[PDB]
Amino acid sequence: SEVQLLESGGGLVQAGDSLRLSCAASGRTFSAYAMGWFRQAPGKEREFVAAISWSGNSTYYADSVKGRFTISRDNAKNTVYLQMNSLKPEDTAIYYCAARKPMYRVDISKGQNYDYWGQGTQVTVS
Amino acid sequence: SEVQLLESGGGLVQAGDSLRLSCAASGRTFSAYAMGWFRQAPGKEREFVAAISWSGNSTYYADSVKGRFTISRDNAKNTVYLQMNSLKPEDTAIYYCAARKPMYRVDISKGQNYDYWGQGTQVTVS
Repeated sequence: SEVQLLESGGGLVQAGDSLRLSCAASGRTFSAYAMGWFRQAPGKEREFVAAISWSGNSTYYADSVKGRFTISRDNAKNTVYLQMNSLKPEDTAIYYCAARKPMYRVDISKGQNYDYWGQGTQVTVS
Repeated sequence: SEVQLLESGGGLVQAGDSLRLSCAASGRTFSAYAMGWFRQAPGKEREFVAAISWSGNSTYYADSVKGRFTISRDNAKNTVYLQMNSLKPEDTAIYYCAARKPMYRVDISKGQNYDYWGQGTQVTVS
């Protein structure tokens, strides 16, 4: 079995706006997983955005979003959130949520260390 | 002192409300330091609340407040913030912002590892 992940909240927004993305887990218990957001811009490779420990007691951000984005989770609702403030055109991307087992202390910024992925939600900043 | 800290935003709130505290700095600016928030109520030991790293790319939270509180920093405005959602009467306390010179690996949840402290702002949750 696999955790199933479904991202939501993407759409078209204007430069300077905020947008909150969310990812709902099913199939498997969400508190069993540490979570990460990644994003892929048009024509580029996927890149790390943010990560949160299984309980939500520790977060980590890429330098390109720190201070503007906040990752959080609510395990009692199987949801992890990415609050994006002060958006710019360069933040245009498909945004993915990924899950990994906390068993292994890894480079939490590398997608290869995550085991399960959502389908992506697209965000377009004009 | 190298740096003096002054917190604001406390007050009386109803359970379930939110509040954002802030801390201002004079002397050396916040950009030189890692920061944390602590709290203490009469008759109780001082408790660690949240920490933010020197560069602002990592945060760490006590289990008592994870998922409800967010620590952030705005160097340009020389300010650190603690956003508190879903407040409970157990949250009532004087909240203190502390600074640490970011030179060594230490336990960021221990007040003894901090170097500079504000005067505190009182939060009361009915």
